[PDB]
Order: sequence, then structure tokens, then C-alpha cells
Amino acid sequence: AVQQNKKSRSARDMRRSHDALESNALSVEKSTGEVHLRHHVSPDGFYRGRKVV
Amino acid sequence: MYAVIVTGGKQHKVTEGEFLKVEKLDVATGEAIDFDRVLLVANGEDVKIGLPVVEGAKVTAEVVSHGRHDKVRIIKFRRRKHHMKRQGHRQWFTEIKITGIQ
Amino acid sequence: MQLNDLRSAPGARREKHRPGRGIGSGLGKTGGRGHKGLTSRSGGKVAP
Amino acid sequence: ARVKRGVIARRRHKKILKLAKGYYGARSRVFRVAKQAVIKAGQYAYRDRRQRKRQFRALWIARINAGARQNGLSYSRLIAGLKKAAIEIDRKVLADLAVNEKAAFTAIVEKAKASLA
Amino acid sequence: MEVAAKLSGARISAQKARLVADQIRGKKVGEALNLLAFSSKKAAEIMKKVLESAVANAEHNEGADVDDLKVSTVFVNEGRSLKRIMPRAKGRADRIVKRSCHITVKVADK
Amino acid sequence: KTYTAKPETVQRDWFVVDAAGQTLGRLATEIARRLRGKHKPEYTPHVDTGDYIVVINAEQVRVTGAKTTDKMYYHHSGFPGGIKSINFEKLIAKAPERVIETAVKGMLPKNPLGRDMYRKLKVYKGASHPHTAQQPQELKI
RNA sequence: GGGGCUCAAACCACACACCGAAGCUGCGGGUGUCACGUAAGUGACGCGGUAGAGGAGCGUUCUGUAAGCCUGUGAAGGUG
RNA sequence: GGGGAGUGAAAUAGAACCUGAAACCGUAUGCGUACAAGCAGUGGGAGCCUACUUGUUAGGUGACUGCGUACCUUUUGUAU
Repeated sequence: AVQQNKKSRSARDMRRSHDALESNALSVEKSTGEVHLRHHVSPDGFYRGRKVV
Repeated sequence: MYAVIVTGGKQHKVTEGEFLKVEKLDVATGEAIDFDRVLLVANGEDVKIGLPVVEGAKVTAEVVSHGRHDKVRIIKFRRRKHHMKRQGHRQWFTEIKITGIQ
Repeated sequence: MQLNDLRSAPGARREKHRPGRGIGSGLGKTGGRGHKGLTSRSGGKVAP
Repeated sequence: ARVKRGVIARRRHKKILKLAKGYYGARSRVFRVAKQAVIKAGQYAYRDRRQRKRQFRALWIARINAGARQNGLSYSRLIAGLKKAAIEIDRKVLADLAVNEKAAFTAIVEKAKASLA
Repeated sequence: MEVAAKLSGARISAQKARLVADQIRGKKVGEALNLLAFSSKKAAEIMKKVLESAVANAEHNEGADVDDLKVSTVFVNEGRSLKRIMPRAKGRADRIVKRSCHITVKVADK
Repeated sequence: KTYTAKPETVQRDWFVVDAAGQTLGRLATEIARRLRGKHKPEYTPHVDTGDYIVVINAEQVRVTGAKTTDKMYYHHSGFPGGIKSINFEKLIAKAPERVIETAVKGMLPKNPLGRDMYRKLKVYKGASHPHTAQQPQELKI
């Protein structure tokens, strides 16, 4: 099943008004002072004031 | 004071300092003109209504310019009938400033 | 007389209207031939 | 003598596509849709130079009607005075006097209640 | 002052790359760099190195501080696509475009 | 150039009519005339220059002939078989005031203006209306 | 056609008004033809249009006019 | 792959390199748009925003509203 008419760019862009991305929940270690994802291990290996790896 | 005067086969409500375009009348720039066709003269609350015409009548004001209006365009098109016909038009005006109406 | 100033009498040369150059030239779309049948086809000739 | 037609064809597309300026979508940006849209807009522009003279003639009459019934007279009784009286005043300025100079429009509808015909 | 960096030709398409450019547009640089670092996209990794380079162009060729700076205009243009063939059923072949993009990031202290 | 009315400086009045034995569609012509502002010399077709009409006794409105038990009112719910009818005297018992609103609504334009003319029509059912602050005046006595 | 209309917003008569077309008139606009004008010049009747006939043009490239004229104080081109 | 610095008359002549159009895709700004039905325009038209000078302007947007069923070809006839 095909188009009988090509989509306008008004309607092509109305469809992708729901395709905007969301941000992540970031937070900062109180010890080191580095940003990491919330509820995740830091990119240096710290998690709640403790080196875990 | 305002007056109702007939100039160009059509008629204008006219105040005592107005600039207004009318149809082209055969007079030079800075001259004075003559119609005898003032229909209504109202000055405050003294309104004169023309019984055909307010008697004692002359349209004698001064001419600002002889110009020409903007171009309207004509398109005559019969679809499916191989007909197309275009034409431009600019309508002449005079600009007249109101000083003397009777 | 200049080469810039020679022309022939009016009526001596004509424009040679070309058929089929748009619908304002008067010979638009078909060029004086009309519609279907052989006379508008190429080689559309009736024998003498 | 060969002649290339890229300079004349782009100036002829650019005239028709400047007259299409302000039109939704491909009516203002591709030529095959803008040529048709400029032709249609000049068929309508021809047609509505006639209707402008009709739409104002209806609007004048409707305001003269509304301003006459203020004074106890209909439209058609107000206009009927003037094959018998003669004001020779038109619908364009009577509508402008019905709105603006409302006391000079009351003076005209009493000259038409003086005609009685 | 307004200092740019451009990337002429990233191997992502522009529609997939504009979707991250809209997410750092107008933000402060130190928070835009955090958003690009923890995002899930290719375009976040590509546009992190352009924002990293746009900051260092402002530190070295101007006298800007990183805390002063702000992502002024980020935009993604379309690049030269490259044209090749994916073969389909029953003998017909299709034309794949592999699109590219031009990622530009501006920074300013305003 | 001629006068065009101008919707920030439109003077609108308030009015109570009394439908205590009025013919339905001869009352409705006068309401819908004044909701458009056809009674005013500065009627502009694209500007709402109308007044505000309050109707008070909208169940004492009257239809002549045998229209009181005739004159069905149809509306379709959208689902198949969903045609639904009600006559004059059971509707004026149920919702007595959508009778006198659907007459005026059909006589106003089918536009965003006519949908805004209609918002200036407040019909009620008692002898009183909740609009004593605006001081509506009486008319069509 | 809808709302809606019942001493009518229906039908039958008659009277008087009014609205309504690009019709008609008012006003401003070429030459289409024709007659007049020692050719300045106004008049009069026209002027929807397919196939089609007739008449008049614009623009492009080239050659002559051109070893001229323009142009680096800025060409063609492109965009306003 | 860029930001500078140099080179040059010119680097938005940087090698995919003279000019660099159009479709197509973007960012910025001004105005409109989430109770309103259809060839997407046109007649009327408020408000708002920019330049200017007076305002009876110029550019942008166009709420609201009247009328409005593309184009070609083919046909007795097509929104078809």
C-alpha cells in the first residue's frame, strides 16, 4: 500500500515532533566530584563514596 | 464643515483640507476646477441637503498632481480550451487638495 | 546610405511565423493542422 | 547558430515564481505548481474586481437599512423617496453618514419621511 | 567573541545528527559536555569532539574561560552522500545512499 | 475608504427578552439579528458587533399549529443505527432551553463568527437570570 | 437548501416600493473598422471565443554595421 | 576534519578548488497557528512587528470573513 500523494514537509515534520530525545539523570559523587549516571557506577569506578572497581 | 461633491461619475465626502484621488480631469497642475455638483453641506449642526443640489454650487479646489495608479493585471484563461490572454492596466488619477467648495 | 541604414519597403519581407511556439502566437499546439486524421500526421498527404 | 536557453528560461521561471511568493508549500517553490497558482490567482483577481463592487454595495445597503430603522423607516422606504424627491446621494456616503455623522443622516431620513410616496 | 568548529563529513546522516544538536543548543558548555558524554548516540560522540574542539579554539586563539562559554549555534548540514548498490530479489538492484553531515558548533561568552 | 468596525472598540449592550408565549421562530429572527449586530449601522460582516441577549422563560416559548407534538429533533450519535429523535414537548420538558438555542443556532452563520455570535446568547429557564450585574434592559414588549 | 414559519415566512388575486448581472447608464482608458480631416482629430459603430484564416510584435544566439562604442573606477553571469 | 597564522589582488580561489542557479535540507529572526472542515487562492480586513517620516506611506505576517471542485490531453460533455 502506497501513497497517492507525497507527504508535505509540514506533515513530514509533524510526525517527528515526538522524536526529540530525553536527557539522562546525572548526578555528582560527593567524594570525587565527578558526574555520572544516577544509580550507576562512576566512569572511574566509584559508587556512593567508595571505590568498587 | 464637510461637503459631498460629484467629480468622476461618483461622489466623495470631502473635508476642508483633504488630499484625495479622483478620476482624471482635464486640467493642469496648480490650477482650479469647476463642477457645480455639491450635494450636501454640513457645518457643525447646520446641515444643508441638496433639493437636487445645494444651490450656489461650485467645485473649485486646487490640483496637487496628475498621477497613475498601481498596475492591476488581467488574466483570461479557459482551461482545456487552449486560450490564454493577459493585459496590464494603470488607472489615471488627479490628486486634488480641497480649498473651495460651494 | 549606411550599411546600418538599409531596409526594404514594407511588404517586401515578412516575418515567417513559426508554428507551435506557445498558445499566444496563434499557431499554438497544433500549428494550423487541427486534430486527428491523416492531414495532421507527418507525411500526412492525400495523393493528387 | 546554436542558442542555449538557460538564461531566458530561468528569468521566466523567476517571474512566475516571484508572483507566487507567499503561497503554501510547493505553490511557492516549484514551477509546475506555481505557474498554475499564479494563473489561478489572476483569474480570481479578475473575478473579484467585479465582486468588490458588489460586496461593498451590499454592505452600504445593510448599514443604511440598520441606520434607517433607528429612525423608524426601512431601507426600501428610504430609497423610495427619491423617484419623487431628489437627493441624488448614493449608498456609499449614506453608509458613511449612518456610522459617523449620525445627525446628518437623521436629517436625510426626515426629508424622506416628507416625501410619503 | 564567537568561535566555531566544523566537521565536514561525519558518517552519520544529518537527521540522526540534528536530534542531538537540538539537545545541546543554547546550553552552557560544561553541562553540554556532560550531556554528550552520557548519551547513547553516535552523534553525541561525534558532536562531543566538535564542541571539545570549539572550546579549545576559543581558549587558544582567544582568551576565553570554559565557564564563560555557551553553545551559541549548533547546526548540522547535509554532506556529500555516496551511492552504492544493495542487490534485491528477482534480479532488481536498489540504490543505497550513505549520507554524511556537516556539524558546526559555535561558542560565545554572552 | 469605507468604515470597517474594529473588534477592540465595539460597544455591546445587554438585553433580556421574555419568551412567555412568543412564537419560536419569530423570536429567533430578532435574537439572531441582534446577535450579529444587524440592528447597528456599524455592522461589519467579519466583526462581531452584536449584543448580548438573555432569554428568561425559555419553556413558555410556543410553536403554532400542531408543531407542539410534531417537530422532531434529530441527531446522529455516529454509530450505525444511531439516529435519535425528540419532539417539541418532551424536549421542552427535558432540557427546555436547547429548543430556543437550536433555533437561533441554525439562523446564525456556520462560521467561527457565528460560533462566537452564539456565545453571546444566554438562555435560562426561570423568571430570573444570573446576570443582574450587567444590567440587561428589556425589549420586544 | 437549512433554521424555522399557520389572520403566514403558504396559496389566490391587485396595488406600491425595493434588492439583484460583467445587462444598461455615468466617469477615466487603444486605435478595430469606416467616413471626414489640404491628413492632429474629431466623430460613428464595434471589441466572449475552439478548430481555423489574417495582421502586428518581443526576446535569445550568430554575421555585417564593428579596428566602432562600453568595460578592471569593474563585462557576461548570478541574486536582490 | 577544523580554529588561527602565513601566501596571494582575492582562500566564501585550499586542491571535490572559476562562476556557483534551481529543486532539496537547515539555523536565526518577525508575525500567524492547539473549538476548527474541502484546489489552499482571491475580495474585504483587525491586530502585531520592522524601517523610515508624518501617514491619507513602505516592507513582513494575515485573526476574522464573501466567493472559490488544480492542470494537460481527449471528448457531446471531466472536480472527475
